[PDB]
Amino acid sequence: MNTLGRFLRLTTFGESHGDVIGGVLDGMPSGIKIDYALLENEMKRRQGGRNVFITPRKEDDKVEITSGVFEDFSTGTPIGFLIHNQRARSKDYDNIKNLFRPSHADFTYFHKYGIRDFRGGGRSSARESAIRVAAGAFAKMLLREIGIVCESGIIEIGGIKAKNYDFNHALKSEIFALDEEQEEAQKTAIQNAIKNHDSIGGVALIRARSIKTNQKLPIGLGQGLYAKLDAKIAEAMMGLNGVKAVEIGKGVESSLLKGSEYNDLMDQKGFLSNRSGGVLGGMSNGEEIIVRVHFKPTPSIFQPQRTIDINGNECECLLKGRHDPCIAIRGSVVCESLLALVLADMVLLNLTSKIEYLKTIYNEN
Amino acid sequence: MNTLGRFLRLTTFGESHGDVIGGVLDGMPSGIKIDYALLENEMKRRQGGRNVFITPRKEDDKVEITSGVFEDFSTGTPIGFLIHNQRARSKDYDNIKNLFRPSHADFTYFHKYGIRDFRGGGRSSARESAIRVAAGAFAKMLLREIGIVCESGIIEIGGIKAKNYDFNHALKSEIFALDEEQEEAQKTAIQNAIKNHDSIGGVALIRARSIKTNQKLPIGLGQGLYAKLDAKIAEAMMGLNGVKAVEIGKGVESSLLKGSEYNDLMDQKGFLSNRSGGVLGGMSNGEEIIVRVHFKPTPSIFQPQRTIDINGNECECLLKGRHDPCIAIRGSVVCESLLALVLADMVLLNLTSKIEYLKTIYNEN
Amino acid sequence: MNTLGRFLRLTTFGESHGDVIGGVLDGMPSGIKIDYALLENEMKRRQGGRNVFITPRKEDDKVEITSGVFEDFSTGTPIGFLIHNQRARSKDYDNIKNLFRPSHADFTYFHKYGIRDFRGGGRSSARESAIRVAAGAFAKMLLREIGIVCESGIIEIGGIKAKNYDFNHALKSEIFALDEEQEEAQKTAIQNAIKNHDSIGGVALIRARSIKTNQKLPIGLGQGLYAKLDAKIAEAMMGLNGVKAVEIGKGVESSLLKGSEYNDLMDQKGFLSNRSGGVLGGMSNGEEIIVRVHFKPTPSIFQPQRTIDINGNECECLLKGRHDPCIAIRGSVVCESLLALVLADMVLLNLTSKIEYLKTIYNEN
Amino acid sequence: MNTLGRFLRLTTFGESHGDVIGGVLDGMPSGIKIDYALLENEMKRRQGGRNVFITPRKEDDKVEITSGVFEDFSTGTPIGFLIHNQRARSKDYDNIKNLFRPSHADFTYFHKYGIRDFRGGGRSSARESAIRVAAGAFAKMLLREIGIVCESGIIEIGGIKAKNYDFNHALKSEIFALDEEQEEAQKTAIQNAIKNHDSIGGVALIRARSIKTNQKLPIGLGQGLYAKLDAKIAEAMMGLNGVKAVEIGKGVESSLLKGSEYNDLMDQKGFLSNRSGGVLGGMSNGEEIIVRVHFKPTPSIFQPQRTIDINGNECECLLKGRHDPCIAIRGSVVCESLLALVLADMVLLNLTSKIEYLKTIYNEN
Repeated sequence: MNTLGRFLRLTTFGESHGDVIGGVLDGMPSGIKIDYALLENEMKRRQGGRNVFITPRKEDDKVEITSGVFEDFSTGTPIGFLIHNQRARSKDYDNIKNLFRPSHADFTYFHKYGIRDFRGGGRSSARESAIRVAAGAFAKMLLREIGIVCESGIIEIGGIKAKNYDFNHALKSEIFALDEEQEEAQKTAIQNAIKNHDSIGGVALIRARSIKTNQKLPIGLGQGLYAKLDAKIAEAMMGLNGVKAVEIGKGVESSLLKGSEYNDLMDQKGFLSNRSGGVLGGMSNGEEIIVRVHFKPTPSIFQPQRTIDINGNECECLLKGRHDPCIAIRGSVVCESLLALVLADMVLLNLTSKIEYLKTIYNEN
Repeated sequence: MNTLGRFLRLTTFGESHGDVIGGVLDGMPSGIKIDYALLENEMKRRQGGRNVFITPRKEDDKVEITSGVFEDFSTGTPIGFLIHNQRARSKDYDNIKNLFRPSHADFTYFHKYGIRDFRGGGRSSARESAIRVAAGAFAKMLLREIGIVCESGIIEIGGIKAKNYDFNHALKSEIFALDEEQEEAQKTAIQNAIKNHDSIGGVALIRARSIKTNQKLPIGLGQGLYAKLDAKIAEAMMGLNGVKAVEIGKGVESSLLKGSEYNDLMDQKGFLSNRSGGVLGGMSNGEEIIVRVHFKPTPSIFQPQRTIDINGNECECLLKGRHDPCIAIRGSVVCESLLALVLADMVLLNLTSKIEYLKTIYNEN
Repeated sequence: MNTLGRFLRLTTFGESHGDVIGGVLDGMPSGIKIDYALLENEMKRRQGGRNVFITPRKEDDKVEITSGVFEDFSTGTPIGFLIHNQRARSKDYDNIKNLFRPSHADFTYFHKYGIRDFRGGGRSSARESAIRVAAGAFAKMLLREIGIVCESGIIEIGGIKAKNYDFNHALKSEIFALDEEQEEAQKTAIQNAIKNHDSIGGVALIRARSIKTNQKLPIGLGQGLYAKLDAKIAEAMMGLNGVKAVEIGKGVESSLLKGSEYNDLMDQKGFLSNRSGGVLGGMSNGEEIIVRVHFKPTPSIFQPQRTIDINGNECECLLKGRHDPCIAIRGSVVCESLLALVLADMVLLNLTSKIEYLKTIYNEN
Repeated sequence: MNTLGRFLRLTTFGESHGDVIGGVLDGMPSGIKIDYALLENEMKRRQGGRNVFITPRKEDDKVEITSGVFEDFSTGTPIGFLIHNQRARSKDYDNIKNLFRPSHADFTYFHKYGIRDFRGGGRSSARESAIRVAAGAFAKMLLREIGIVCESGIIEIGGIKAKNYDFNHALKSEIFALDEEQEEAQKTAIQNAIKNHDSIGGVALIRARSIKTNQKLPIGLGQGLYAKLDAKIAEAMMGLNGVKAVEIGKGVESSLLKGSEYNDLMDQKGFLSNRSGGVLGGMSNGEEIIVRVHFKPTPSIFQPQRTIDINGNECECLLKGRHDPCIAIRGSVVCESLLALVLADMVLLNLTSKIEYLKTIYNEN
């Protein structure tokens, strides 16, 4: 299935090893101004921007809109776009293209489809995330029209956790650290991973809130029993390569609390606490949507690993060259895009909820 | 969205307050022997595992198949079914029902649809689960045809963790406990909850494994990039009311590990470990599929809670009577059913993967 | 696929031989007054609705809503409904029921699924139509809220064509004829079919219009390239058992005209000559939607037909009893319902078209 | 909705006036040899029918497959492709750019989305058709694996009907005529239309048969009640711009037949007639699938036209330069591709019908 979404539908050209990757976002309402700066900044962010960097212009990925946009405004038709990659030599990073790399999709792709076809160069994840972030930028444009914004950051790296969350600081951090007091320890874990030709896991925090200070998000986003908001968020995050767990609000700690401790009480303005993480009964309850995504350590490590080849014979996997020491970093941005796409889809699907919405638009608008 | 699944599609009548609930499971291949005994035992298990019970055919349950079956065999058309309940005279429990009970869906339903309807009977929940468990019975029947079974159990109740898992013991356990040596401590936690008129959270372990002679599940279940197996498992589980977190394999512990510690190695005999939880790159890798579902404590507690009514007036919510002290217990059975439904759907979608499959069914036909 | 529609989704229990049939309509906006009179009147028309009749209470089917309705108003959640039927014990009407009845689906069902079920009593159709008409009444209720109405009638029987159309006259006609000056000849054709134990085809005309006198329908109904309005109308109609062709507006006469003859024009509201049938470029142009549906003559005839049996041997199919001489008649009501369902679906999907729609609903609420 | 298909899913970049249009075909089994020659020839046939009589041009549209193919075999993953076209510098053959030409969805689009988009150039259908024919080739490659082929031709141009159908002859015919005896008269009609700056309607005949000389098609293709084969064929065809009616088998002639005349009787091995057009009960019956598609005369003609602009003001439509005199010609080729796409989709969906299919694929390997 190469399509994400029910009405705001993102479809991808899928896994490829060519110089061009494409995608199409359909369901965008018309009249939304296309924020090229936002789109461009999102693509830059995806490259885990750290210490020092030059104009992402010619330096990296450029998004080419081929349709659905007329004079900087969405037309209401599909927005097709192409992303062009490298084209000037390379380095290394590989091994034996006939063995299964541990913790990689090699084995399962081989058995499901049979046809080998395996090459490095961001293999799959990388490319697809570019499609997701680009699409998410459009979803963010839609969300902004009704005052919603999505943000993210890293709260954990190798078990070293953040105590306080500062999203503004994360944006400027080399590792999107949400807690400046735990950042250095976190950076150190990353350096030790690199030093030891190893990788390390991490945890990303994703949030959706109102731009207008503390004003509630729409209440009721989420559809029926089988397209609930938290369900679609989990589907989207867990679907990200490297993700082994997803939490909404209090998450795993929820199961350790008693009813009197968890239940979120309410007063006239809203809920008094947010253990629900913004989703109650499968629908947004107005409070901030809080999501935690757990990433396993990067699969590729420059270390000998026992595995087997396509013939079933034992061999050594030794992936030379540098590798991302912690995929959770770039991952946070992708999770942020995914939350934006899911949320925008829900904003659109909710329009059919009450008869008054139809009367307003048809008998008057 | 009242439909779950892509091909094996389960659609429900949704939330209701009547004596009859229904659903229809579409996509069952023809020629499957209907195991009424399985269906019946499944409806039993969803209500708990008390050592003292009253023979079936009465009180509750009793699934009425109205279509899709002929002479005890699936026809290949929609298998519609109905489940009745309620007789004459009950108990009580009902003091004002125009307020939003904390941690319940009343608030979001009201805002989304603007219609009060949250009535007695715990609102519903159990209703939908009856539909899911019944439907899961058919999915299980399908899966059995290719040597796949789904199992589940409780590994945690109020923080009391199980050290060793024995699924055969969980079946006869009053609280589906997987570790007999912690079961009493876990039962004590529930008892303390009832005494204090409170509730507690819990964690259920769901698993799928092969009964085939090779001991391996099919390899490659999971579809493309946006319908990955773990993604779909997370979507179904997290969509279960009460669930705030879903884990696959090593789950949340994955983020604390180094690549070298996590990666599952391979040798002549297959995988040496299974931290991936049987899902690699979004597709089953053959190993056992491991899922952990975290439940928040039961919402309904016989204690005073501050909230507001449907109009915004602050008031006291006091829910009289007895309530499920730990929904995780019954929830485990439902998760099991949902894994069966998701796995069965995937088994069907994978039939299109290789051209050789088409040739065998159409040419060797 | 037992579900019809994208947003407004009709799902059925499917073909069955029991005494109960059901379905569920998902996606109804909340706050719509349930028109129990309309629902009941629709079920009457579906049953031929000829002359002399008895109270449909102790005579025919009744629609029992099991969910999605509170205090006679749609709640926004799934509207499940059951239809109970059957009376007395049949006779024979067919000797060895192990053969494929000509023009019936026994042959394909047998090969697709390989299960020899086959149980008389209106077989496939009839039952499904009840569900379709019941669901259509809900769709009509939604369409009325924005001033849209759907109607139909017979314009041809056994080649006997109508020249003038009067939908009021069709409503009280034994054969829903639209031309009173052709009705008698049309009825005479039906009597001859019965006399000769044969059947005849017919052509139904279906139309959607704005309740307001000389007022246009919404302009722009239809979604993208693969969910165009005419495409979905065609899909729904052709899906009715017995339909062999579907026409929109000028239909098949279009292929006989020249541009200078055909080619529609405009002014400042909605095309004059309705040759488009209210659909242009896959979308509604505001004019009346005009659809013609061609029905083949009823398959079941009390005559000796050559055919084979489940084993291949040649045998004689003799269907005793009285059969429906012209399904086009009852089918005209179903097509009317199907147009209601499709148009309502489209009205809902269209709500996502302009960003101003979203702002009006979210920023002004 | 920019996606066609359920399992075999074709998604388009949609309407666009840039130098590139793209699409992606998802759901292709792996192991299918990519027949580049077929794809190229198909794109060639698409052009034929306008300014290409005898020795057709090819100095156009190149197709670039960007994914889902490795070593000339489908990999099982999405097959994304880009179609590069256009040449020369714009000059004449174009009128105003602020009006909705006569019988053009330009009027509907503005009301739906409200954007001054549009620019011209076959409006859009022409481009979408390129995506359809390219995708259709892949579907054909799949169908071939199980011996199925799709063909088409023109049976009628401006009233002049064909009496004998030779699909072989249509291939090398400048107007895809199926009857060489009526061909000259059919060409004259076009000629006259071109000379008078006018246009005429036409009818295309599409069919699918088993490649093996004197062989039956798979029986049972078609899914459930709401995804019947004819219903889906009807949906694809009617969705082509200009199509106003679709016929299956005897089509519109069916409503003029009596059961005893229409009903297809069965012989020792097959049906004695095929008035059903290969579809009985919504499923393939093994006989040839016959489809007739009616096209109105092209909206845009050189002759002076009238209608309305964007603001319902005053504008001219003296469209300079020639225009397509009969869209039915190029339309027949697109319908053929669409039939291939639907049928291939149906071939994949049918693999789920019998439990024996699952056992064969899973337990017999």
